[PDB]
Amino acid sequence: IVGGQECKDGECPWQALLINEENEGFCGGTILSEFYILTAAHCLYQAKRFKVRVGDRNTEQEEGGEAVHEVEVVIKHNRFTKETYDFDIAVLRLKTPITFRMNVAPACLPERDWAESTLMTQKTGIVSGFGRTHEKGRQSTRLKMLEVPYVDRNSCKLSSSFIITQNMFCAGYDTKQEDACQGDSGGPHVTRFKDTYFVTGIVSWGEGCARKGKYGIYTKVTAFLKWIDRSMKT
Amino acid sequence: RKLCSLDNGDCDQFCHEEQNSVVCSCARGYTLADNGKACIPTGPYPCGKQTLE
Ligand SMILES: CNCCN1C[C@H]2C[C@@H](C1)CN(C(=O)[C@H](C)N1CC[C@H](NS(=O)(=O)c3ccc4cc(Cl)ccc4c3)C1=O)C2
Ligand SMILES: [Ca+2]
Repeated sequence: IVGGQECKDGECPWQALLINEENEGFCGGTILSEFYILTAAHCLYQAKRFKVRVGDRNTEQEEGGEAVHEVEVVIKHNRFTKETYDFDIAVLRLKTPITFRMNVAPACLPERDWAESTLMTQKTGIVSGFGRTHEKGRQSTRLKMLEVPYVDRNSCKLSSSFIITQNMFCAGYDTKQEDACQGDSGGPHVTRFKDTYFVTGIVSWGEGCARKGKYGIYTKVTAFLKWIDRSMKT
Repeated sequence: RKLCSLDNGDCDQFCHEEQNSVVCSCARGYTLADNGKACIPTGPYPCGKQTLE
């Protein structure tokens, strides 16, 4: 995350981190329930074996709420394609259930019509992660969050060198130096409504980070609500 | 602006229109209150809430 703020105690409890064999984060996720994590399909080709860590805000100290979970089943969307990042979504079932506590809780799944008419028409959403704090920098040891404006669909298509499918949406700023970045992929994009936070997107891709005339591209979660429901039953 | 377009139809969470009237509902893990508008958490650590303890 470039710009933004630290997630303070209890502020981002749905954040998950995919960690490799060296215990290093390489992608984010969103806690959906005690057994399921939402992430990006493209993240599944960036490590041989991985686990999921929750309840962490500082990777350099033990805070008391951290928990590592092994993955039982990987459920990647069968129409995902590396060429365009269309259908960039996957769900993970964990071997053991997440025990909710301070800094560990799920984000809510909204209904499609209401989320598209009411949540995606709000001024901003919130993106979070342990990714780079600038395009060529190192990964953050602190979990960060950032308010990102929803961007007009036509404006986004005009700004982009690459295709924006029906399964994607844009958020962020034209020139202001705030955006998601490398390592934030697969993480949460949530929208606040009457003090309740609903999942609205998955960090997907961008032409660099916080570049002038470019926005952040997110997987459109609302187009995948039926798919998510099915994946969470088997 | 009428029904659901008018301040979310007074609903805490989901709003839908049926036969010229507002129907409110809630996310999984919440139950609709007696007034048919507010959403009440069924158990500890409900979805979408920042944690306080
Ligand atoms: C290689 N470029 C060819 C076009 N590209 C092919 C694939 C599908 C899309 C179009 C997205 N892909 C990309 O490579 C895009 C264009 N890029 C360029 C580098 C950048 N990586 S990153 O680590 O800086 C990054 C990752 C995720 C991000 C998410 C948001 Cl919301 C904002 C910025 C991000 C930056 C990337 O994804 C793969
Ligand atoms: Ca820690």
